[PDB]
Amino acid sequence: PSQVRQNYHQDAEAAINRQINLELYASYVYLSMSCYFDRDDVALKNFAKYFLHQSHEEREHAEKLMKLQNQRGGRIFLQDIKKPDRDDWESGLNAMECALHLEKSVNQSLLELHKLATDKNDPHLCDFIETYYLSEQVKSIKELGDHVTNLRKMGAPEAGMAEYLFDKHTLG
Amino acid sequence: PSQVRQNYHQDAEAAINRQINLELYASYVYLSMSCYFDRDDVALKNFAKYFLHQSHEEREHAEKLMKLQNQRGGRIFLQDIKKPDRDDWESGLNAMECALHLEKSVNQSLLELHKLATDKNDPHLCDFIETYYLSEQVKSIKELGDHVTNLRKMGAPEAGMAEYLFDKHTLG
Amino acid sequence: PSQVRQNYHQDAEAAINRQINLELYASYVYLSMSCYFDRDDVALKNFAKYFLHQSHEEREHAEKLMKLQNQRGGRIFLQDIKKPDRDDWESGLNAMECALHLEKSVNQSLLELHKLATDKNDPHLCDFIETYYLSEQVKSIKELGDHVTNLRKMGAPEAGMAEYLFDKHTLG
Amino acid sequence: PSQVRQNYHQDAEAAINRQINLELYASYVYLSMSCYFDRDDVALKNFAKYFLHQSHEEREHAEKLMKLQNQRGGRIFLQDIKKPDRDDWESGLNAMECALHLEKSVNQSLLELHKLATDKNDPHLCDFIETYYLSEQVKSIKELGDHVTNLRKMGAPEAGMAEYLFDKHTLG
Amino acid sequence: PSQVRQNYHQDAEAAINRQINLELYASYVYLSMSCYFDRDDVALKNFAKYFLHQSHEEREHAEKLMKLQNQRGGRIFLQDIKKPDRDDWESGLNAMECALHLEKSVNQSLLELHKLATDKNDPHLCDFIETYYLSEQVKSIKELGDHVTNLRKMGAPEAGMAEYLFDKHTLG
Amino acid sequence: PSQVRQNYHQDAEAAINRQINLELYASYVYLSMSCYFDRDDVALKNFAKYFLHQSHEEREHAEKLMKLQNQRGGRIFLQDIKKPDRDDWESGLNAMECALHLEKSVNQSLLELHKLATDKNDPHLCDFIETYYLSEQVKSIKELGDHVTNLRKMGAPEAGMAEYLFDKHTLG
Ligand code: NA
Ligand code: NA
Ligand code: NA
Ligand code: NA
Ligand code: NA
Ligand code: NA
Repeated sequence: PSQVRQNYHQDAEAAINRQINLELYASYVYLSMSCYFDRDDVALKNFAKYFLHQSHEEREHAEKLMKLQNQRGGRIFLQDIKKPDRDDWESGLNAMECALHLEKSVNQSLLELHKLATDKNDPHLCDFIETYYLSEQVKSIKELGDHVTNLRKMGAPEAGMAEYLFDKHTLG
Repeated sequence: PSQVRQNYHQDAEAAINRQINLELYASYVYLSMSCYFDRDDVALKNFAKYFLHQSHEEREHAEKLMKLQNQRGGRIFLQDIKKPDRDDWESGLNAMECALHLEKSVNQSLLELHKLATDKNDPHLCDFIETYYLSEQVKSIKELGDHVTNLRKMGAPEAGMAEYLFDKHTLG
Repeated sequence: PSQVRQNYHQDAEAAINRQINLELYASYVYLSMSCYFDRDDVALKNFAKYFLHQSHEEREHAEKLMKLQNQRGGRIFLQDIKKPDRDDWESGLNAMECALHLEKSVNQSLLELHKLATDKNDPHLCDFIETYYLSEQVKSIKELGDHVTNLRKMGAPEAGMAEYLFDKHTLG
Repeated sequence: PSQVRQNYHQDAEAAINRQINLELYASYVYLSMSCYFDRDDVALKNFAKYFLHQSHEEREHAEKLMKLQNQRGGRIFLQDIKKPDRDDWESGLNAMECALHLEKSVNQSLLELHKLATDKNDPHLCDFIETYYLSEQVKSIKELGDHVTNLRKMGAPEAGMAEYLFDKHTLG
Repeated sequence: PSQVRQNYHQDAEAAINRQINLELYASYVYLSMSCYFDRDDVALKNFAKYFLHQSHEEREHAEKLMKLQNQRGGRIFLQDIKKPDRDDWESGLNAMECALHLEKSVNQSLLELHKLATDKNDPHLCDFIETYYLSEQVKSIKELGDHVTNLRKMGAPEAGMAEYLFDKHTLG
Repeated sequence: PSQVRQNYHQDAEAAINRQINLELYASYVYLSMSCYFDRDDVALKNFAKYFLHQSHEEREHAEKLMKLQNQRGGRIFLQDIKKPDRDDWESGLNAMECALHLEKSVNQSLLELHKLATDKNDPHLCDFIETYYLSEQVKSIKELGDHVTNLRKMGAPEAGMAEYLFDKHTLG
């Protein structure tokens, strides 16, 4: 084992590698969404900026897990980053709804990771997940839920001004 | 076609999508290298920082191509980002040599993209590639070649102090 | 020939003179649009400001071509600047759509100029066009396409608040 | 009629449209002169700058008339901007003499516009012309007359140093 | 081949070496001219300063080509820098005329280099030449043409005050 | 003779012209060395910078002699600047050793020039040489000797880290 490794179960190391991939995947999904909103036929710059920021955030999340993996003496094993499920994200509302789904999926994975950490009596990993991931996820989910709610209430996407004005006032 | 599209051949659009993937792939390779140097049994923080910066740069390169694709009215089609060929990059020198190979490969792809742009009489794309990609690549290749040279001359990796001191003095 | 003239084909000189006229024409079209939005019965001040700025930009484009013509030892031959096709531009959306058409037309002329420059092996002129004109055009076309998209989505011009709010939020 | 229109005779509206065209024409003439002085075989940069500034000033004059037309509820009708009478302006002195002629012509048109405004009992228009146009014209005419005088006295254009030194000392 | 070399034809490498020599030669010619104007029997300090600056600029041009050669993995091969054709440059006008000839000659060489780069499908080199050399040359040629024009118009060199005053007002 | 010439022997004027050429030659040699260290397979940036600075210094030395020649009413006669003896300078140590040889050669020439000045009872020239050249040379020779010593002691060039570390610590 790594000279630093202590109380770091192989199952945790594997789960962290999986989580890294998921974070990178989420980054890629958000990048896809950002690019969609930059299309000339979509042209919602603040949706684009929002999702680009999310993409960058997810990359940071992945990098922080990579740092954790090395800190604990695990070994990072990267996997392909799968392309997002869609190229065309349909609408600001649909993208926000998909983002919410993605964030909940990531959260579910983090909760499973936390359960694993607890099961393996790895409090450092538990704490790491709780501290840096779970609160962030809850905040993200709430924010996306709020965005979805607002867009839906505003009549998006059928109401043409809804996404535009949400783009300006909420995302701008 | 997109309302903005003008003089943008489908072959160029496809080539740009391929280049986006290659840039994202290069980003991922450099991320892999960065993580390797952050291993406790490698522990070259400035190599890690160097490659992380390269990873971020490659992502920026990809994002700029995505912006180009949308600016020209092409449509971004993302593909899986393949995992890097290696998890273990062996040494600072070997990583720099692999980086040089990667950069030359990316450069070759950009040169092919430029040839395509010239062939399709797409001077905007030609100019974009020349302006933002080809000079950057040449600079990157030269810098990596310089690093490789220096590491080799210093006796890396067999000479234990070579990578350490290169990490401090060239990359620090 | 002019003492400075070198590698500057008469066909290029002529094409540049034509481009100057086209830029001045575009300036005039945008001035027409600006004035339209300043009508009391239209009263979209930020559309007016947008198009006035475009008018000024096009004049700058023309002046830069005039500077090029003299720099290369060609001789500027001015022609009448034709009045714009319309006095009444109908709506913010219609003006933006017409602007997009105009910009694409100007771009097409620049692409033809670039082809001529390449054909005459005039790399200075090629570079000048690429550097100062083609990227600007692509950006302009994309921006107008984005504006058109947004106005259309917002329901312009039938939806009374669309142009108003676009005027405030996008153009203000 | 326009909801704002009050005491604005159709003849005034027409005269203003004519004046707009004349100002734009004057702008174009001065642009032509500026370009001439930027020729490598003329190369009087401060003459070029002087006339370019005049061109910009005339454009501003036209824009201010357009603003007036809209303020009064008239409708701007643009016409072709005729090319200047000359491509080659011969000399700094000849250009200044032609500028003086042009300015006097513009002044004459403004005086006719003022007479029309007085005839139609349009004191706002009278005041506008007096305030923003007639004093400017007199100043411009005097300045050009002064320049012509000085250039003539200096021996322009036959005395080779005259235009050069006038360019440096009066226009620089 | 050099580890960095990619898409860099030997003919380009040779042409770059030739261009380096030509730039160094031009530097030397301008140094010769500068020294001439510093003679007590010529004593035009701003002509001297002008040409000295040009000499330094040409050296920078040569150094930038040397940097390019190394960046692309070519090898610099220096040749003798031939002495200038003249020790005595006769007059400010004659020097400016000779400078114009030299600049056009350098430009012609750069155009040939660009043609070679295009022929060898070396867009990096093409871009480098266009970006850093061809626009600079056109500007230089125009500036020298302007100087020649002005000196000729002022009556140089027979008119004793022409060079003196040009030295003060244009070059000072 | 020149109106300023006083106590300036033709032999001194000739010797100064020879010295100018030698300084320009030394400049060129150092430029050659600088370029060598910028090769990707050498890649010692601070050696490159060191020699480039020396090249610039030698050019300044030449220019100062040119100024002297004109100040004394001699006439500068330039000669070809011969290419350096080598394209490949082998190593940092070998370049420093060659630089030392070159500097000693230049010093020897300056000493001969001083002897000539003393022989011709030209104290201004003697003083000029002593003041601006001889102390500089001694300093340069000592500095290069120190560099050679250090590189030799460090085990250059066989000891791979020697040039690297000297580049960083002494030249950086
Ligand atoms: Na995340
Ligand atoms: Na890249
Ligand atoms: Na334009
Ligand atoms: Na006017
Ligand atoms: Na040059
Ligand atoms: Na020296």
